[PDB]
Amino acid sequence: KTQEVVSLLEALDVHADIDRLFVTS
Amino acid sequence: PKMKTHKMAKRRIKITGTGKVMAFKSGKRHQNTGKSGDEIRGKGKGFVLAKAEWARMKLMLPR
Amino acid sequence: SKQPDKQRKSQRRAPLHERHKQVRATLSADLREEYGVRVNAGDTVEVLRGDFAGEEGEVINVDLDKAVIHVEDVTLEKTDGEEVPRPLDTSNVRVTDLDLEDEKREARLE
RNA sequence: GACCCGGUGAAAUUGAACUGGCCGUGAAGAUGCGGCCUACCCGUGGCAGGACGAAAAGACCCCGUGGAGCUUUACUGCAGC
RNA sequence: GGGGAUGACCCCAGGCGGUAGGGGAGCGUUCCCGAUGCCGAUGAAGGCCGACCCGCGAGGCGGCUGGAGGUAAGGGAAGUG
RNA sequence: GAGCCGGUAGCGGGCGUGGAUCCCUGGAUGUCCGAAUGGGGGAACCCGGCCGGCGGGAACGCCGGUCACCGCGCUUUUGCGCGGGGGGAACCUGGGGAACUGAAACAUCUCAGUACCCAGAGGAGAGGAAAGAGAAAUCGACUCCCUGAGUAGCGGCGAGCGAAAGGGGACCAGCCUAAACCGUCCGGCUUGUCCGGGCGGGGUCGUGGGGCCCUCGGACACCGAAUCCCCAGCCUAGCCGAAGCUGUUGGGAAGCAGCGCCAGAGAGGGUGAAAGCCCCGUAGGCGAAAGGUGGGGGGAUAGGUGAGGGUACCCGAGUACCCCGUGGUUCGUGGAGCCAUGGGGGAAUCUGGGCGGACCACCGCCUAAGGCUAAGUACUCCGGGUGACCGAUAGCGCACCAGUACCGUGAGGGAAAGGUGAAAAGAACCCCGGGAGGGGAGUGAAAUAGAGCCUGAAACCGUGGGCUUACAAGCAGUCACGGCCCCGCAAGGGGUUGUGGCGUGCCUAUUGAAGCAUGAGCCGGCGACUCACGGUCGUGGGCGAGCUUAAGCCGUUGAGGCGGAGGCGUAGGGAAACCGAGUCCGAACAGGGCGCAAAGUCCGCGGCCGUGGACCCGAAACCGGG
Repeated sequence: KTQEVVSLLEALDVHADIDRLFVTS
Repeated sequence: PKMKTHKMAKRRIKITGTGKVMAFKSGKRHQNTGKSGDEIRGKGKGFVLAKAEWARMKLMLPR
Repeated sequence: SKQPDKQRKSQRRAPLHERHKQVRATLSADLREEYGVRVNAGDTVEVLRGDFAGEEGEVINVDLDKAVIHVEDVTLEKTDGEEVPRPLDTSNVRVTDLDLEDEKREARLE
């Protein structure tokens, strides 16, 4: 869930985070 | 695309990687010349400088 | 509908009723919180903007045509004199007293 | 008709210009370079000389291994015989 | 060329008229980046005027204009002067 | 889903939740011309037979309907009942089929089988299962991409022109027919045994068919279509559809400020100035048909082919083949073939006959001289998206009473003109006036925003001021100094100039330029060394062996990845045989080429060169159809 995203986010937010690139494998 | 006065490429005209070229002596003979013998001692190869440039060039690509 | 102009296209070239789509809005407390489906076009409203911002008025003529509406309040007087209804820009129409004494009005949106 | 009046109210050429005569000079026939001599500011009716005046990127010329018409025992071909 | 810290500074040498033309280096112009870039109704732009910056092609800036923008501290692109 | 009688705003009168306007599809009308076809004909108009009502025919007589051209088969009969044509921007193929220009001339040639004109099929045609290819005894539709090759080579061998089998890729599929033999028979000659044509036999894929004798053998193989309803795709509108208010500078706010939410949908637009939460019928996504077109995919329809040996053999063409005279081909008359034909000769049916480029022997290959064959490439009238594409002199020339206004006899040519405002609230009334137009008043955020009414600069015409102006040359001016005038960057500059010094414009092309040689009257906007593929040398940088096609797959953003035919370095010397770091000449140890790594290679940007209309406009003229 994207709100779950909200979560991991709380886990490590930052401006670099703002950068933010989504990669799965 | 591109080409060579495929002609001069063929009659006279060849390159040694040196990036240089030769063609046949050509000073007389192979037409007139009741002329002589020792002169006949005149048809191995001729190496014309500088100009062997329009030359080389125009041929460029294959030969 | 995948480019800026097809908007006008479908909107007013297709269903004038789409223009009704325009009619869309919202209202007061009751009704609104209550939900958000079905309306009355001609209902009561207050203007939440323009100098007339925060002004009490009633919707009379649902005018999807010119793509807007007329309310008794939002009005201006001429120069010769006579007073008359203002061209009201959908954009800041807040409905509230939900026109419904009309059984059908009720049925549809409250 | 021109000229004066009132009404009307174009046009080519034109870098720009408040633009003399001289004797000379420069590319070699100069209003604007030199020395000199007259020479106030504006205008309209005029007279043609100069502004190499206008009109036209010479049609007489020569040049571009330019064009198009016609000619004969020019070349090559096609027609018809 | 003598050290240069990145500047820069110093000495002398050492010239530096320049068309075809060959080499270096900058300027503004409308676009694509908004390389952990966003100003503006107390003005975007363009306009209108100017005795601080640049060798300069330009900058800045202050004043008045006018209604809505669009900039990019950096590279990319070209119907560019 | 609740307004509407279209762009006209206006009047005058009206329709609708006993689902109106309108979106869609499927309807009837459908005047007259235009293949026009009933006849004529300067289209858009004028002429003819039957049915037709019966129409007024007030005690007097119609339109309307309808109806028939001609090329096409054939149930021929007396011919009834089918198909055609006329379009179409560009795409296809075939019929016909050119000068300029390059060769720095120009006759070969190139421009090209290009432009054009034609006939015609389509939605795509092209073409398309082999008398092929090539030769490793190997390959197997036709087409289209890359690659092969700018090779092999054509050639006043001069400009130039310039392939193909093989490898990689997309796609994939196959079927008949006369083909007399058989029989069926019809119709004939005139009965036999003849051809004849409708039926099957076979109705050939990579050679057999048929006909004789015995082995047969006794059910999953559907094309291009046929068929079902299938997701039949679409056909327009389908519909949901998350979440802020208070304050506040404001003419306006969506902005500043405070605090509140959304969220697989912070794509964009519309909102009185820039909002995720205001409008948005947007991206989140779900959505959805009674009509009109599929592949898939399912079925039967299913058409339809589908084994063995034998036997003296009969079984896809009218011409191949050859000789002349042309075509295609890369072939320009050539050592010069294959196919295609013009004209004359005029074969063979399986030991047949072409083929592998003269020809001859042997081999290898194919089986002509009939037909159909979706898909893989092209194209854009039309619909969608998207753009380091355009902004009204740029984009199509035309962003909206433009291929029309207008010169043309005609074929043909072919403009220019968008913006006020937030919304008219567009300007009652008063004022001069024939009026327009000017002044007031009211909108108003402003109307030096005011109706051709945004931003509206220059050229150029005006109106007020400073200075300056009548014994004086010059564009210009600019260096000096003085007088008068202003000191919003004051003891220094501003503007103007009286005098005085020195001073020949500007641009092209010129031995040489004020120029009296040219160029140009003014201002504003347009306007000229670029792109693409080659190649080249420079360099920035990634490996030295380095490097990429066509494609397949992955894709708000939509992400690149994988593809290993190939081609450039890795020795080269030669004409070649071929040898080879040696190599050609030659028979001589004499020279030329090379060896000597110094090694590239790909990509990026760049000076350049070849082909491109390719720094830009500029003529006479030749050719094509009209």
